[PDB]
Order: sequence, then C-alpha cells, then structure tokens
Amino acid sequence: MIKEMIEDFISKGGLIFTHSGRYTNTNNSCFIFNKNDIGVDTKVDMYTPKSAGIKNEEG
DNA sequence: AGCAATTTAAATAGGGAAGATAAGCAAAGGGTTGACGAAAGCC
Repeated sequence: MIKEMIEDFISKGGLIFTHSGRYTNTNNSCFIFNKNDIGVDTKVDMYTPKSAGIKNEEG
C-alpha cells in the first residue's frame, strides 16, 4: 500500500528532500526539498531516524 | 713548417617452408571507522 507507507513515514520524523548536507556529514541532518527541480525523472530522497519503516509484500 | 686534386658510377631477380603442442592443482581472510532515541544518574 502507498498511503499506508506515507503515513508510516509521517508517524516518524517524516522528511522528503531533494538536497541535503547529510551526505557531507552524517551528524549534520539538514534536509531541503527544492520545488523547481522536480521533474518526470527526478529521483527524490527521504529521511527517517535509522531509516525506519515497514516493507510491503515484495520487501 | 704547411702543402695530400678533381668527375664517374656502386646490379638487376628469385625465394624467404609448413606441422605439432602452449598443464592441471590451491590459496585470494577479517579486525575499526553509528547517529538518533531512550532510560537514567547528576548538577
């Protein structure tokens, strides 16, 4: 399910971003979602504390 | 005690043999490098 997942994300810290300083330093935790660069094939990153979240039937 | 000459021509061709093989092993490791969240003493 997808809504189940979006809400699983929201019960947690719940950040979706296209740019971050988390890659520069893992202790940083700055997450930035730019709106202008979202396109058809724009890959999009997300953050959860310790990457938590349930999986689907396909894992 | 330096003086030692000039031109001219330097071979055309025919051949550079194929047949064989070119190992099989067994190794090639992991040891550290984790940030948030949550109890839990402690100024």
